[PDB]
Amino acid sequence: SEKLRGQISGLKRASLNAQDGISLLQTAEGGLQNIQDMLQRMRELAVQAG
Amino acid sequence: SEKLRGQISGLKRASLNAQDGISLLQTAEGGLQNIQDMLQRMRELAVQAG
Repeated sequence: SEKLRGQISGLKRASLNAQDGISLLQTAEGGLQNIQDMLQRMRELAVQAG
Repeated sequence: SEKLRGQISGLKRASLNAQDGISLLQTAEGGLQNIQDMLQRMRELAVQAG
């Protein structure tokens, strides 16, 4: 019984830590998408001049 | 008759002594249960950090 109860508590904790991890990657993805947006405008502006 | 009465008195004394002994073990068991209860919250808060 004690072994099972301890395992269950650990499983809750890891389960919460999963989403705790995922949020950071989502934020980084958003920032990189903004940078990607700017780069293509700079490229088109580059090909215009010439 | 003397031997039998002496033995009967001894039997009554032992009968009381048994329960007198059992109470102490019950108390110790309760205390150990409380300690075991605390240690599991310690384990859960341990897996929290990390």
